[PDB]
Amino acid sequence: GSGSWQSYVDNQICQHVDCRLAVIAGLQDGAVWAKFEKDLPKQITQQELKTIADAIRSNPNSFLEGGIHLGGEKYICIQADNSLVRGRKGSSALCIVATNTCLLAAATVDGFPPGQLNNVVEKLGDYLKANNY
Amino acid sequence: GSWQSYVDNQICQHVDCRLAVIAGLQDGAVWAKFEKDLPKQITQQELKTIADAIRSNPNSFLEGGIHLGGEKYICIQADNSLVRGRKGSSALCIVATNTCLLAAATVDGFPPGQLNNVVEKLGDYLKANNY
Amino acid sequence: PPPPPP
Repeated sequence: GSGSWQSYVDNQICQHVDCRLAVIAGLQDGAVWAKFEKDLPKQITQQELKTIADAIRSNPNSFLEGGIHLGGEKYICIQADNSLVRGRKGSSALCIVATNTCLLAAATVDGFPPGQLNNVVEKLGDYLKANNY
Repeated sequence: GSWQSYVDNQICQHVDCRLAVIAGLQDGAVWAKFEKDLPKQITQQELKTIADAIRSNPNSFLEGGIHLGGEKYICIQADNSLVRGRKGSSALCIVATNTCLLAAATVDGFPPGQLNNVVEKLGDYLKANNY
Repeated sequence: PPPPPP
């Protein structure tokens, strides 16, 4: 009851994987509910999040044209559908999920197992969807 | 949506409520509401009156009662952020943040202090980000 | 504004 989104992101995502970034944002407007970052070239922006939210909801295939832009970095898409987008930049992995109302995204540090990242993000997405979030 | 699930699954799990409502403070637009055997539906008009009163002249609640769902609560505490009332064995707690109005009332005999804690903690969550 | 985490 009444816990902060920042605590939730830090706990549910960032304590479970070695992240370069982690963000929970609103699916309508790309408004950041909470985010954590390590040393990104640029801060994650509302614009970046709105573009992702709009794309995953309207045309996930669109990520094949130009990639996935977050934190001033470009990830090349490896999977795209309405609920799940995955990409890679070098040995860093990105996983993005859409629930009813939010977008969840996290990218790992170079070399961290992508499968762990994906499982954590996707499990948390599922939990949230089951609670109507 | 998410607000209705929050009310049902969180607030109403931790408080035995006769009613709960989350509303916009500026227009009294309902984000989510729950009702258990109220005489009438909670209306935007009821919410707008409360929003206006808690913001402008909270002493107005002593004058005009607190009207929700066709029920009348009698005010026991009033300031700009927090209004409390009673009707029989039922307690009402109302909180205003910058942009939201929160209200819940208990079923007969449920601890008012739990009511107040839950409502007030949700107000705090919102005020933490200036909502 | 979003509700708290479930």
